[PDB]
Amino acid sequence: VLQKFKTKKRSTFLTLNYPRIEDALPTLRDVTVGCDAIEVRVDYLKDPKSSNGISSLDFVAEQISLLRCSTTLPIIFTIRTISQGGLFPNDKEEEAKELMLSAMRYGCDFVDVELGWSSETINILYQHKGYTKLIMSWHDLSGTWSWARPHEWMQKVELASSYADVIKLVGMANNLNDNLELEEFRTRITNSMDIPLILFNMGRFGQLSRILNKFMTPVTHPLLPSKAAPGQLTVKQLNEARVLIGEILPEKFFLFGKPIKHSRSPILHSTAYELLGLPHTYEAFETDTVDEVQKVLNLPDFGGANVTIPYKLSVMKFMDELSDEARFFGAVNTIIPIRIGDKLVLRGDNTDWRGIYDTFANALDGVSLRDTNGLVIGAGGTSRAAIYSLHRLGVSRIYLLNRTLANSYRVQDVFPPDYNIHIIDSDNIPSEELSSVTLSAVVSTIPADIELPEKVASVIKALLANKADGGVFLDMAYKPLHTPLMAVASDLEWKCCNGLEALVRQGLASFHLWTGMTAPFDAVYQKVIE
Repeated sequence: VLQKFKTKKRSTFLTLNYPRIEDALPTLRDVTVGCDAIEVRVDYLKDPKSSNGISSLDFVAEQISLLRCSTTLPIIFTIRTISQGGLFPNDKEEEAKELMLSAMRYGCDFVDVELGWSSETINILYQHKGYTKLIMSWHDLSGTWSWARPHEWMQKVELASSYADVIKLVGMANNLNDNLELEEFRTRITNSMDIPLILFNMGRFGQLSRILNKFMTPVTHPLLPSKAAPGQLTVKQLNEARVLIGEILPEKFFLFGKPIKHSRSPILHSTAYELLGLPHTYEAFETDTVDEVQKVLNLPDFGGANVTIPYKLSVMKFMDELSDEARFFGAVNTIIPIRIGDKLVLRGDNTDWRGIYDTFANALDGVSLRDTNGLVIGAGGTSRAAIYSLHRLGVSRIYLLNRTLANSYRVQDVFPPDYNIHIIDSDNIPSEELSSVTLSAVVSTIPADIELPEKVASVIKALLANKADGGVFLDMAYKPLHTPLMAVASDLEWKCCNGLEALVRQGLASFHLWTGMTAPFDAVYQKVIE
């Protein structure tokens, strides 16, 4: 989790500072865009039952879990005190310690531990850390601790190094020169030590240093009630700034295939750049052979490319590496360039399955699919991704339905014997086993412009009746937009998703693999459908 962040070029995290996590939930998917983690500023939370001024353990815990049910992002648990720029009283160390211990007990990924707390308390928190990583932090609100002559900073590093998984040092900038002295300091300390370091100056004058701090920079978003500290930037602003100073360079992205004339992938990715402050372009590049794409892959400014029909298999030729999924499904839709130095390495990945997986992940709310029953309909390439996706989400019985047994068997035999696949024969229908089968997830991968034979439709109708609360139906076709089966399902009260949603989320996964950043589904979807 930290190792992920360390080998990543640039990480950021959101300073979530609502008074209640309930207030965050409606727009949470928009405000976390581009972030690798979420800091819950515990000092900003307001407990309705308090009367001593401190959030109770029960409350803070209800809040933290409420958030964990709405996002998979790692969490940073931060109690920031008054003299470090937050709201938590400095005199109340025992109450802070109690809170931080609790956070480690329910598996927060990180805890911010201020170097103003007693060494007794710091040690006790260190002794109980478990898997939680400690961020040892100090903030110089005075702006008097020089980075060029850093006696007081080095005392703090000394104290922190006994305990730290990460060290966070934040100055207050009086002028440009303070940001420059800070970079000198960054170079010197980083040579002499290998605990990872968050390092910048707050203040409007400090903004350069935030931009240059690559590892775990805090960011905010316009919908949050306030900045956590002076000079703080949004993700959009942060990228915009990094582009303007020459840190992030413009990159050309592409779509290979034929016909691609009418692909809406360029609008999808164009929109994503615009919402994240990135300077990239994305272009359809239709070719008659696959071999004509090789000169594109070698452009000095090539940032990646999607691959659609008929080149998902024939392009694999040019890859040096494959992701597990690309190898397993024997197909590439996402080409990722990696400059290890002056060597180009091309990595093929496949996000087609992510269209399925990520759609369910978002459509489910609280509902976990661990130990539930699913149904996949169809036997093409997409059905295989659907089976993998349902399995990966924890479905313990994956029902598989087709016109013929041989079709279902071909698909089944890709996976091992204990992959929870249970084939249904539409001829010899085992009605009594199926009567008691309550489904939580369904995926149709078959064509929508053809009405089915009424011996298969009959079975689909019957199974869809038996439905778990919050159960989700997904149709992978978008032609028509509202399909025959979707109607059947919707009348039976299923939460329904369409193939355009999945297509959009495939693209977004590709975008994340390229830029290191997520993009918001809603606004990107609104421009694709236009």
